[PDB]
Amino acid sequence: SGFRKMAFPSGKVEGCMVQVTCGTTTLNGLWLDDVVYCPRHVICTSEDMLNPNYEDLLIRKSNHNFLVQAGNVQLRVIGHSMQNCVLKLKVDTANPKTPKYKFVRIQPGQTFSVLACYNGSPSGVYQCAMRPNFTIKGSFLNGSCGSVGFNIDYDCVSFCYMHHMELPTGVHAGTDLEGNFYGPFVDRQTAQAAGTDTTITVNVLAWLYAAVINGDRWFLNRFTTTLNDFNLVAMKYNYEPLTQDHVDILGPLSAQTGIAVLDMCASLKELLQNGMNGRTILGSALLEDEFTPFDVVRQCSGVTF
Amino acid sequence: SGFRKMAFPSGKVEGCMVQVTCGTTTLNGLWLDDVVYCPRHVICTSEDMLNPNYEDLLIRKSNHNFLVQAGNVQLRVIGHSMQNCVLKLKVDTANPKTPKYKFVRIQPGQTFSVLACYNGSPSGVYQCAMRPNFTIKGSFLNGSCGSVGFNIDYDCVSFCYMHHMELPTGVHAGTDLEGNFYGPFVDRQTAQAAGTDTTITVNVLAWLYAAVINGDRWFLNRFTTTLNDFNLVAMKYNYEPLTQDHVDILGPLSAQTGIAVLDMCASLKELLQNGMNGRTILGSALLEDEFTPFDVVRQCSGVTFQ
Ligand SMILES: *[C@@H](CC(=O)OCC)[C@H](C[C@@H]1CCNC1=O)NC(=O)[C@H](CC(C)C)NC(=O)[C@@H](NC(=O)OCc1ccccc1)[C@@H](C)OC(C)(C)C
Ligand SMILES: *[C@@H](CC(=O)OCC)[C@H](C[C@@H]1CCNC1=O)NC(=O)[C@H](CC(C)C)NC(=O)[C@@H](NC(=O)OCc1ccccc1)[C@@H](C)OC(C)(C)C
Repeated sequence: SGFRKMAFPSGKVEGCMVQVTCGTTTLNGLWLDDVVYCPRHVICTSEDMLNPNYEDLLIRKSNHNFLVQAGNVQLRVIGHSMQNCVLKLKVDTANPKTPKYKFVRIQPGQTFSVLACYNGSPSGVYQCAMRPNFTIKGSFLNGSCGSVGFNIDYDCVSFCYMHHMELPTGVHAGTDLEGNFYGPFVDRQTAQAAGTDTTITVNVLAWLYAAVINGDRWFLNRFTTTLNDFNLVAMKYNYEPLTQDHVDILGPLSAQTGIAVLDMCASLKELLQNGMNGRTILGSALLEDEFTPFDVVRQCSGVTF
Repeated sequence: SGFRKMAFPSGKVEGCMVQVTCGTTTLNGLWLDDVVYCPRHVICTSEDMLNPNYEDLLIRKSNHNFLVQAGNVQLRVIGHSMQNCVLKLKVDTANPKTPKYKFVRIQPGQTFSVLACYNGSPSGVYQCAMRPNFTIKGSFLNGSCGSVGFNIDYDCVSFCYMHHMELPTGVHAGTDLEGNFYGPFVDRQTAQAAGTDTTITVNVLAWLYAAVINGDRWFLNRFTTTLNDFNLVAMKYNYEPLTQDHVDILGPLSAQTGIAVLDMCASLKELLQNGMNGRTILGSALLEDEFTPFDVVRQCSGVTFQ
């Protein structure tokens, strides 16, 4: 038993991180097959990050203006191009450690593991969720751009995030590995802000199922609710609306526990209206919303990779 | 900016996980050079769970009673010995993925990453503190024993924990890699309970410093405290006493923020008296105590957001 915020094992992604240098700017790159992917703002000096013209900046660059370091082995760049906000560097050597992988674009509410890297060297791993406002509450300092987020669907690494920037409230924004931003952001240093966020209701409910599975049942009640009357209370507390597809996804957890989805909704409604009353759930004083239903199942059944 | 519970990258440890089987029992083992380390209760049967005599169980085994699988390759066991609560299986092949490593015994309050493993394969990685009562708040199921805890310093892996058991409140207990349990626990299924646990005060202070580094000062106040008066109040909230050594290890964080340690102690006293009143600190509505001063320095910026 026990329930922790748990990242995927990172070994397969560790073997893909490299250091990419253009001029005085150095950040991280992802080395897969014979291409290195990194944020396109690597071709910026500090003096053109306000309104960079990326087409023009790259037009003046040649393959030899890019230094890619994998360990203490340099990888010759033999071609370069942009795809959206990602720079793609073709190198002379296919990564022998390339895992089975795909690029996926995730939706708000979905979680992923982040391998935070500096100078091409992995420094730590943690879980994030893509917020409904398309930011993530990460932990990133200068030099972390190019760090990647990922999930493992047994043996296949699904890359879903590359890190680009930090916003004033200290939350983080980036792209998929095809260079498309999550959220209404741009890769320059003009004023931008995260929108108002909401709580991921289906994840809260999955976390309550995780709570039941771990022996905490004090928040369960014998009341019932319809889907509509719960959504009426939820939005009052700034919760994402609960859909039938959300109810359906919670099916396996409802089956394992014997607590119907609407009955867990009635418990969440009471938790929202009355609070925890000095009690805690799974060590938290807040209702946690960064576990997906599959996150709960993977952890509580000991799924491996 | 930001502040997260952060594990060490698990690849160097993933390369050492193997599966150990003795009879009907399978668990995880740690393969370093030509030795595999696993919990000794792999040799127990259903009749040996309350009062096993491990010496008498182990003398009845040959090398070939132990099957060690690394991937889909069986390693041949060529020697075995018992050291406290761990078994050491000598194998005929050195692990080519062995990192630089050390075995260390950690002190209460220190943290480490756990690689949860089943059948020799990794499931996930998470961060844990050794509680003052010598338990950890992990996530472990049947089959997880032999999973190891570790810290990584400049590509040297310091192994500090091997998992052995769960207690009835849901917390976990285990040994160092020399097989000596943390705390008063034994590898028997006789009734056992963790002692009354306490909050790791120096870690809570480190975390408040993290909050200030990341730009939040709302919880500070104009007061200070003596060390003795702080310890008298904080013990009433089941907080571990703060020592001068703890005050000293907080020196770097104090100097980066301009907040004397005893002044942060005054802030903690008031937070305990008042609670949060609907606010959070670094995203949490309770006082977090599983980040060491070292963890904060590792993860936070070297420049305070003033
Ligand atoms: C990664 C780049 C890198 O690693 O290069 C190393 C040489 C960083 C990651 C940031 C730095 C601090 N924490 C992070 O996660 N990326 C950047 O610095 C971004 C470069 C741009 C060219 C994309 N810049 C920012 O993240 C910037 N945010 C920003 O400008 O957003 C717009 C804005 C909003 C309000 C006011 C002005 C601008 C950061 C650095 O600026 C702050 C003030 C928002 C933190
Ligand atoms: C690893 C080996 C394994 O799976 O073997 C299965 C037969 C597990 C890890 C546990 C399983 C559940 N979560 C974990 O972390 N270790 C064990 O199963 C232990 C084997 C013993 C030979 C050491 N047993 C326990 O962990 C046991 N705890 C226990 O007996 O504590 C003593 C006790 C205290 C009060 C009352 C009775 C016993 C667990 C499995 O038993 C429960 C009922 C306490 C959970």
